[PDB]
Amino acid sequence: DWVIPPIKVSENERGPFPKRLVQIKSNKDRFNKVYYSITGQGADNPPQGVFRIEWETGWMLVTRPLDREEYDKYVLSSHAVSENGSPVEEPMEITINVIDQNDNRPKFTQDVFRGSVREGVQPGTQVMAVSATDEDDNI
Amino acid sequence: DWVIPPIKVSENERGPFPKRLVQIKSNKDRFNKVYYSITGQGADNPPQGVFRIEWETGWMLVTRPLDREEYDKYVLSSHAVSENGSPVEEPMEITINVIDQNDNRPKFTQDVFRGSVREGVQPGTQVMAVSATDEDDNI
Amino acid sequence: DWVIPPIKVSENERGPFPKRLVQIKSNKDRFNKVYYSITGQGADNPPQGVFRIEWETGWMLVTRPLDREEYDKYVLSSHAVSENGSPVEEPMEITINVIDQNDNRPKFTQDVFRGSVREGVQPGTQVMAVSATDEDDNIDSLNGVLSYSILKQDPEEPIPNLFTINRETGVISLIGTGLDREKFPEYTLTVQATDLEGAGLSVEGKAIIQIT
Amino acid sequence: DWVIPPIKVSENERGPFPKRLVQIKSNKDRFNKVYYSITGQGADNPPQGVFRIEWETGWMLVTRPLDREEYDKYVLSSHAVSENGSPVEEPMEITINVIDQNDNRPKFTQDVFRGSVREGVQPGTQVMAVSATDEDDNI
Ligand SMILES: *[C@@H]1O[C@H](CO)[C@@H](O)[C@H](O)[C@H]1NC(C)=O
Ligand SMILES: [Ca+2]
Ligand SMILES: [Ca+2]
Ligand SMILES: [Ca+2]
Ligand SMILES: [Ca+2]
Ligand SMILES: [Ca+2]
Ligand SMILES: [Ca+2]
Ligand SMILES: [Ca+2]
Ligand SMILES: [Ca+2]
Ligand SMILES: [Ca+2]
Ligand SMILES: [Ca+2]
Ligand SMILES: [Ca+2]
Ligand SMILES: [Ca+2]
Ligand SMILES: [Ca+2]
Repeated sequence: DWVIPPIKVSENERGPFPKRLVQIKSNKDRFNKVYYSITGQGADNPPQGVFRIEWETGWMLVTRPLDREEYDKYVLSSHAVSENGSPVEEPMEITINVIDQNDNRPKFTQDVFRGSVREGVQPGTQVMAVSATDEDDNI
Repeated sequence: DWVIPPIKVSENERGPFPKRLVQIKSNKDRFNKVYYSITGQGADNPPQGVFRIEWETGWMLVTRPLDREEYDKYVLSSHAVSENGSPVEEPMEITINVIDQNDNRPKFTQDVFRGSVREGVQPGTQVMAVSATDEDDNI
Repeated sequence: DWVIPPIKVSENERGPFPKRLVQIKSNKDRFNKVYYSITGQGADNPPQGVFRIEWETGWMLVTRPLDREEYDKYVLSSHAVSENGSPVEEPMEITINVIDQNDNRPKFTQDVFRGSVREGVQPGTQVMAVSATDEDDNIDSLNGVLSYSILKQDPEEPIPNLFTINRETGVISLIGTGLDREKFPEYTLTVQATDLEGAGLSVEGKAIIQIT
Repeated sequence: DWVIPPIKVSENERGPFPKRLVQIKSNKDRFNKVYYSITGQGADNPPQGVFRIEWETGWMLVTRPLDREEYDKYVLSSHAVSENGSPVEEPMEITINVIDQNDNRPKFTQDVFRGSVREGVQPGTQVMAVSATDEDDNI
């Protein structure tokens, strides 16, 4: 098909919530009223309620800020049933990628590293070695 | 939504190629001409060109034979833009499952197994053990 | 896709302008600031400036009143570029339909129609024929369907009801009896046509009949 | 969105003019006739008329040869209005990069450089220094 592109969203977003992401329409609506719903993790599954859709318009929204560090991606399934009660369209997969933001300070491997060398050695001699890390993206 | 079912395809298929799988239509075509394309592995990504779509009709095809043993499944993304140049429908995910066929002969674990037992033992005594495998489905 | 429905708009609308029609959003805005623009006739093309969009919110507006009689429909193309300067979404077609309103009075085909019949003929005889039109819709409304009638034949003598007219077709026929070229040879009657099957607005004509 | 890539164009191009660059389509044309226009420097703004579009097809063209040395890039805005007169699509930014060509001969910093050294000095001694430049790309 003519699918539907993944939706990039920034992390630690902040403004007035809601935020419309996109709008979907079933064209099989010539006949009855269609009811838009949606399912998955972040939807009806744990984290419940991060995203929700307007059963009558077909708008999708992000309800609150996010941290990629927690969950860096979501996959969702969208639906459309008739008032009479029958589904009209084979559901539709939906994806959201959470873009990294510099929210993380680095941290040393250990709290203290130790070393030793002999007094008479020559300049240009390797002594110790030290480590540390940052959790944000690095690729 | 009203999605679109996965498409089962046999392996080591053989007849006149092409082979139409399915046809997709954007209804938002009342306004301009719509251009159908499609993306992914097996599409524009490595294996490039196993499947291709007719920008103007919306037909999807398998261009050549396949071996599930190589790749047993594909996932694709479909698109539809206007002549002016704007996308009309959120893309659409597409799936194909490759059904197994008895193309594989089995093979012994080793090329030769060895064993030993004592001459005076009684009938009903376990001696060796032998192995071998087949790569086709077995589930 | 999940497209975007045509937008019905009334004609000869009137209130405080602007008027928000709808709001659009590109979701590819996680990355930079997106600039909303829009193109077409009624947009940047002649009639320029009937509709315009708020580059930063994504609202679409009608800036002034319209007459379907002039243009009954518009088609537009919407855009969204990044501050850096690159387009983000394949443009998007947009449609607006202008719903009719009874702003038009009808009008007779000619300014005067003429006719003739012989004095000795029998009641129930077809004489003339008259035309007229309304420019408003007449395929979903009555804003353009007329109903014909008569309201004054001169020479209100011998009697004053020598004829009638078919309300739907506008054809006239002899209804009474007493025609004489020798005494009264030429009648002049006034006709009218009306909006909504005789309900709306009306106008006049003049048909003149000579008697063979 | 699904934007539209920058358009690379060679410099001191030469053949039969015009030259179609690309074609754009508004899909919101199901309803009325759409009128394609375009604006900016090189468009309606000084240099006027280097590029122009066919109001009815949506083709973009370069009308004459160019020298990156003069202007090495252009940015343009595209439009689409209805016959009735209303815009349909939020405009669209357009970019063109002008690729360098060896059209420039170098030139010495000065027209004549002077120098001096003493007669008794040893081989391997630095005397003068000379400069010059080329205006074409060098990166
Ligand atoms: C009809 O036309 C004649 C000619 O002008 C006029 O004198 C007369 O008053 C009109 N009406 C009738 C009924 O004759
Ligand atoms: Ca974070
Ligand atoms: Ca981060
Ligand atoms: Ca960091
Ligand atoms: Ca095989
Ligand atoms: Ca097999
Ligand atoms: Ca086998
Ligand atoms: Ca009017
Ligand atoms: Ca009207
Ligand atoms: Ca009328
Ligand atoms: Ca007589
Ligand atoms: Ca040059
Ligand atoms: Ca050059
Ligand atoms: Ca040079």
